[PDB]
Amino acid sequence: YVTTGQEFVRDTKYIETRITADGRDGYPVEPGRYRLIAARACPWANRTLIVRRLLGLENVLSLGLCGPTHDKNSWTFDLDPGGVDPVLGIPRLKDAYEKRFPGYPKGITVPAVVEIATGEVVTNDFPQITIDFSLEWTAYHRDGAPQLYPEHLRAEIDEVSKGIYTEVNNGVYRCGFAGSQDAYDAAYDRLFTKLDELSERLAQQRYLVGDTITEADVRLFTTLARFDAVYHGHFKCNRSKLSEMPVLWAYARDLFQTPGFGDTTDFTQIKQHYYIVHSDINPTQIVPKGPDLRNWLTPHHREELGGRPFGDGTPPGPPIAAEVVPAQNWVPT
Amino acid sequence: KYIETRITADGRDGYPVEPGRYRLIAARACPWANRTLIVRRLLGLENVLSLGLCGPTHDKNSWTFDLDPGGVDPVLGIPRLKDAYEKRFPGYPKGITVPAVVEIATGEVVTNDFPQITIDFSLEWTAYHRDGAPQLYPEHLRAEIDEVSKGIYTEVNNGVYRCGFAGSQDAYDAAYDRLFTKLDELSERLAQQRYLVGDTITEADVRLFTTLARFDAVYHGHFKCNRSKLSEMPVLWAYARDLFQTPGFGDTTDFTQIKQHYYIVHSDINPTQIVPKGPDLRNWLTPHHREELGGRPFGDGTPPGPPIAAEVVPAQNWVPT
Repeated sequence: YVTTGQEFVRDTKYIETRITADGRDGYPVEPGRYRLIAARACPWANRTLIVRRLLGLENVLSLGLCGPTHDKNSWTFDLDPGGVDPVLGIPRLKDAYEKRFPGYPKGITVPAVVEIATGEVVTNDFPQITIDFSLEWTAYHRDGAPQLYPEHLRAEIDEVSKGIYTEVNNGVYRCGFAGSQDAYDAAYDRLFTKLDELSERLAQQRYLVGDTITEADVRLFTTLARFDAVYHGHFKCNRSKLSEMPVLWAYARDLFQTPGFGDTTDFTQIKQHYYIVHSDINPTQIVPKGPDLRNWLTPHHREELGGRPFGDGTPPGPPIAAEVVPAQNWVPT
Repeated sequence: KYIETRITADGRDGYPVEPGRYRLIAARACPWANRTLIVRRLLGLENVLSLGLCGPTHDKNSWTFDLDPGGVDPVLGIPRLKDAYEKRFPGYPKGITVPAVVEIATGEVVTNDFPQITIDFSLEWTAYHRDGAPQLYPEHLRAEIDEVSKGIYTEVNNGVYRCGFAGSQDAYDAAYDRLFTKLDELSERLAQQRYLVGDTITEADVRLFTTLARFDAVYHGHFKCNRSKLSEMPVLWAYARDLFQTPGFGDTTDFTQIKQHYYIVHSDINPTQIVPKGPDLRNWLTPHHREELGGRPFGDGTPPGPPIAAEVVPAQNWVPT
C-alpha cells in the first residue's frame, strides 16, 4: 500500500447501505439474519469486535474471523476447518462482495456485515457500523449494556473522534506508508503533537469524553493496542514507545484490563498481519518476537481519576468460548 | 579476514609507531570504528594520530569522503577508501572496512583489524598517551577482559547483526534469544558493579558501549531486536548513560549519521530508505546514579578535555539542548 515519493492517501470507497431498526435500506435488524466478518489484525474491525462484545450482541449477530495473512485478493478464512467460513461456506471474503456486486472493483475490507441467507455483503462502512450497533440494535442489547453514543455527547464524541482519526488512527498509516522522507516527517510531527494533546486531556480526565467509556475510547484503543507491537517499529512511529508515555500508557492499560477490550486482542495475529502482508515495507517478512507484553497487566491507577466505566451499566461476562484468544497469542499469565 | 599487519613500538611488521606518520580512517556510523574513536580520544592520541571521517552513505564500493570539502579526504586526497586498499593490494578482493589505519606518505592501508587496533593503542602507543590516560587493558585484568569481551562479541556486538540480517524467521528467533539472554546476564553483573571488569573503565566497557549507543536508534527497530528498548532496561540503561556522559564517549557519538547509515544503506531490509525521526535522545543526559556503586572511571588518571574542533559532533546531530 506504498506509493513511492508520495504521501499515503486512503481510498474511502465504502458500501454505505445500512442495517437499521426501521429497515430503511431494505435491511432491518433481526437476530440470526446477519453475520459480522472481522479479523483480529485490523484495527477497524477490532472496534466492531469490542462494541459487539460490550453490548452483548454475540448471541444475535454471528461472527466470522479471517486469518492475518492473504494474497492480492484480501481476506481469507484460513484459520478455519476446511479453509472456509463455517456459516457462509466461502474460502475468501471477496466472494461475498462478488455475490452482491458482480465484478466489485473497490477494496475488499473488514469489518464487513454479510446477510446469511443470501451470502451478500450489506455494508463495510466501519464508522457507521459501530454507531449502528449502539443505535439500531438497541432492542437486543444485554441488560447493563452502556451508552457508547448517547445523544447528549455525540457532538463532543464526533469532534474528538475526527481529530483522532486523521491525526492518530490514520496518522500511523500516513507515516508507515509514506513514500518519502518528507511525507513521513510531516506525519510524524502531526502524530506526536496529537498524542501530547491527548496526554494533556487524559491527565485531566479518566476517559476521552465525559464520565464513561464511549465510542471515542474504543476508536483510540484499537490504535494504542497496536502501537508498540507494530506501529513503533514497522511504521517507524518512534519518538518513544507507548510504555514510555506515562498517561497514555496508563489510559491504555485501564481499557485493556476492562472486559471486552483486552480479551478481543490477539497480538500474534496483529504482528503476523502487518509484518508478513506488508512485504513492500518489510520484505524479509520476519516477525519480531518482541515486545514483552506483560506490562499490559500492570496497575494503572486511573481509578484515582474517578469515572464510571459502564455508567449505571455492568461489565460484560467473559467471551463465548470460540471467541477467546488462545493463551499463547495473548499476554503470558 | 582482515589485514593483520601491526603498528607496534618495536616496529616488528615494518610499521613503527611515530607521530604524524599514520592516519586513522573511521565513520561515526560503524560501531567497530566508533571504538577506535573513543579509545583514541581517552588516551589523548589526537595530536599524534590524524583522523579522517567517512560519510554514512555509499555505493557497493563502501566508504566515501563525501562530508568533506571536494568530496575527498583532506590529507589523503582520495574520494573513496577503496583507493587506499588498492594502493597496497592492487586487486584487493576482501571487505573495504572501517576502521582502517593508513600510512600517510604512502597512501596505503596498514591494518583494519579492529580488535587488535584498539589493544595496540593502549599497549604500543603508550609513549604518546597524555598524562592521566587510563589503563584500558592492564596485564593483571586481560584474562577477565578477554573472556567477558568474547561473550559480548558473539552474543551482543554481533548478536544484533545476526538478528537484522537473519534470512529466516527461525534464524532470527535464535539470534533474538541469545541476545536477550546475554543482556540479562549482563544486567545481573552490572547491578552490583559499576563497570564490567573491576574498578575502572576498560576495553570491555568500550566494546559494549558502541552497541548500546546504537540500540534504540537502530537495532531495536531496524534489526527488530525488540523485547524492549534500552531505556526500559533499568541497570543497562543507567550503565549506558554513565558511559555516555563520561568524556570521550558521548562526544564521539553522532546519532544522525548512525541512523542515516543503517536505514539508507540497508535497502534490502528497509527499501523505503526512510530514516525514522525518533527516538527522542534527551533521556541520555538524565541522571543515572551509578556513582553510588563506587568505582573510579579513570583510576588514578584524568578525564580527557573536550574534542579538538574538527572532531566535535555538530549540535543538530547530537542530543538537543
